[PDB]
Amino acid sequence: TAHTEPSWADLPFLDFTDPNFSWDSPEVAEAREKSWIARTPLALLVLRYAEADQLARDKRLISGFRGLVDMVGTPEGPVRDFMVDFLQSLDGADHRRLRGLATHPFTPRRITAVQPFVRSTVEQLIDKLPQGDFDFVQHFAHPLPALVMCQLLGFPLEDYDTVGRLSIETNLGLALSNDQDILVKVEQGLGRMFDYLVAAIEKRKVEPGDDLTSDIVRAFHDGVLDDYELRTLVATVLVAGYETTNHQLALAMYDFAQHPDQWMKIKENPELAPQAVEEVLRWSPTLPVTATRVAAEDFEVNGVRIPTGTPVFMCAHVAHRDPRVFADADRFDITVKREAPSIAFGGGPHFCLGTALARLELTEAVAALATRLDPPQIAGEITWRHELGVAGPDALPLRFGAA
Ligand code: HEM
Repeated sequence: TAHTEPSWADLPFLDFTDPNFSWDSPEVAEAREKSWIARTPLALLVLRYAEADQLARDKRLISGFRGLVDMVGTPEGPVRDFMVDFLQSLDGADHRRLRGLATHPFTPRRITAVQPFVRSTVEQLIDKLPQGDFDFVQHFAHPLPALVMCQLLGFPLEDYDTVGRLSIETNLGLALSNDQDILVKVEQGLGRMFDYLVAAIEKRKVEPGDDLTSDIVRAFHDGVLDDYELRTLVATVLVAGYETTNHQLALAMYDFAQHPDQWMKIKENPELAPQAVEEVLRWSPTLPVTATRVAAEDFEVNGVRIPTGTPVFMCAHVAHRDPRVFADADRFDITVKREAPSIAFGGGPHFCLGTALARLELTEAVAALATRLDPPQIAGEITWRHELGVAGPDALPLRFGAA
């Protein structure tokens, strides 16, 4: 009988954990043309838009995070605890219960309500921008999502830098490991983050506000979740809301620095902003791989059998360059009215909780920056994030206008 899965015989191979690998290489394009799904050593990789969108919702595929933790063999400890218990690792009743307590402030209706704050914050950040060369992350891409999360979670607004610094230094992008050197840094960062969070939580336990930390504390007083679930959930929302938005904002500037004519088009027509943001999400999603799933049962799709326990990764970046769906897919173009959205936010039960908030922050940022400033220009060497997950500039030296 068969030595390998018969339906896997023709699947193109890709190794995204290879120093020379690029999502935009011709070999990746060839793979997507040959097959809707590629084989990697440890996981199947979905490359075409239709299947990536559909399978992220497929109930036969649950969260693969716990599978990955066992795959990398993280030892028993605080880092493993967080990685196996946090929202993205859960499914069924536990997931819907915990996600449910964090949903309210992120619903489209409630995002409308925070819009005035976002616009005012963007305006203020632009008012005090430096006038020569400067780090865009330091002066805009970091402050904006840090302040927004502080506002939503009930943290003092002057704590925005500390909160941002705390999120970065958890090094959660490096947590999928069994190396002790890395795991020391991750644990130390998580501990310091929990120090701030527990202090905020204990304060809301006695004097609650209308913020999300206060909301979750009330659920804790109603016995819906325990103390550990409480702090883990707050930590989850904070980290997931900060780094992604930060890097995506920095990628937006990078995209327009490479294509400044399109910046002038938004200045000419501010109405282009939402479409422009969606193009940034299509062209350069901060999470090239969005949904990390695992087969919960044996099933078949397009004649390819996916047995129980198969890790399945949704490759948003490659799916965004699918010419079956997007016209002139490998060209950055904000002017094209597109039928299909980006799938930068994944899908299914785990679909990004702050999707509407993310689009708001990006749209408000882009619209105001383009209306008030000249096109961005790269002003020095960029420091890129070299990790699995969040991608984009950690530091972006630039100037708005040649003079
Ligand atoms: C401040 C705004 C944001 C907030 C509050 C937020 C929050 C969250 C949370 C709590 C989760 C876990 C959901 C779950 O497991 O049930 C999540 C997942 C996710 N987020 Fe975000 N996020 C934000 C911005 C972004 C941005 C800018 C991107 C990239 C474009 C992004 C991409 C994703 C993806 C791809 C997932 C996984 C979805 C899946 O597995 O199907 N998020 N987010």
